[PDB]
Amino acid sequence: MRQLLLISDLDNTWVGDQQALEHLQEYLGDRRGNFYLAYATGRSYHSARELQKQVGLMEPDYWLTAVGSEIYHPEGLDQHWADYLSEHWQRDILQAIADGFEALKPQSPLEQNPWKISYHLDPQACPTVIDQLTEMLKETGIPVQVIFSSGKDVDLLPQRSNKGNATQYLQQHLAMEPSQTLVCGDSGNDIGLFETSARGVIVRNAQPELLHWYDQWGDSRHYRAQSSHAGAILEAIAHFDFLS
Ligand SMILES: OC[C@H]1O[C@H](O[C@H]2O[C@H](CO)[C@@H](O)[C@H](O)[C@H]2O)[C@H](O)[C@@H](O)[C@@H]1O
Ligand SMILES: [Mg+2]
Repeated sequence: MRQLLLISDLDNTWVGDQQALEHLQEYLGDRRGNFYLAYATGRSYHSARELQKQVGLMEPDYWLTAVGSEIYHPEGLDQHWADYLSEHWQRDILQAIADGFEALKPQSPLEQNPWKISYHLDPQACPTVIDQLTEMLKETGIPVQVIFSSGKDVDLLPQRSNKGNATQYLQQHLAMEPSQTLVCGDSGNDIGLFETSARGVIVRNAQPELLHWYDQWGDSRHYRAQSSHAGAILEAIAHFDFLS
C-alpha cells in the first residue's frame, strides 16, 4: 500500500559515507510513510543491529540478514521462510565438501547459521577454485548456490535463498510490484538482487565482480550510479522517479 519498497545492502552501500548516509536518511525521514524499508545484508541480525547503533541506521521495516538466509519482521524471525529454506537442505554434506578445499578457510562460527556456510578464499589461491567448488557442490543434487564477493567471501546457501529470492518473497508478502521496488548493492552477494525484475542501482564504489555482472547481464532496469555509497540511492530514486 506504499509507493516504494526500498531494499539496500549496508556496508559500502547505505553505509560508508556518513554525510551521504545522513542526508539520505533526512530526505527519507520526511516521507517515512511512503515506503517500506528493508536492509539486505551479509551480516547476521546481531551484527546488523550493532552497525545500526554505530552509524545511526534508521529503523527498517524488515531485515534480510545473512544474505537473505534469515528474515526478521518487526515481530520477529520469519519461521515460514526458515522452514521453506530447510526443505531439501543438507548443511553437513555441503560443509564436508567445502571443508575439503585447502584454499578455503572457515569464517568464524558467528558468521554461520543453519542455512549459511561461509569461508574465506586464500588471497594467494586461484579464483578458479570457486568454479570447481560450485560444480562439485551442485553435482550432489542438493539445491545449493555459491555466493562469491569481494574476491574472498564464499557463502553456501539453499538455492531458494540469497538477497533476490528474499526480496521477491517480501514483495509478495507486501503485495508490492517489481516496478515499485528499488534494490541497491555493491558486490557479488547483491547479484541475486539485480537478478529480480526490480529496479536496481549499482553504487559507483561497487566491487569488480558486480561490475562484471552488470556488463554481461545489465538491462534497462539497472542503473550504474555516478555517486558512491548512500549518494547512489538518492541518485537512483531521482532517476527512477520514485517518491514522485
Ligand atoms: O561489511 C561487513 C563485513 O562484510 C564481510 O562479511 C559479510 O559478508 C560476506 C559476504 O556475504 C559473508 O560471507 C560474511 O559472513 C558476512 O559477515 C567482509 O568480509 C567483512 O570484512 C566485513 O566487515
Ligand atoms: Mg554486498
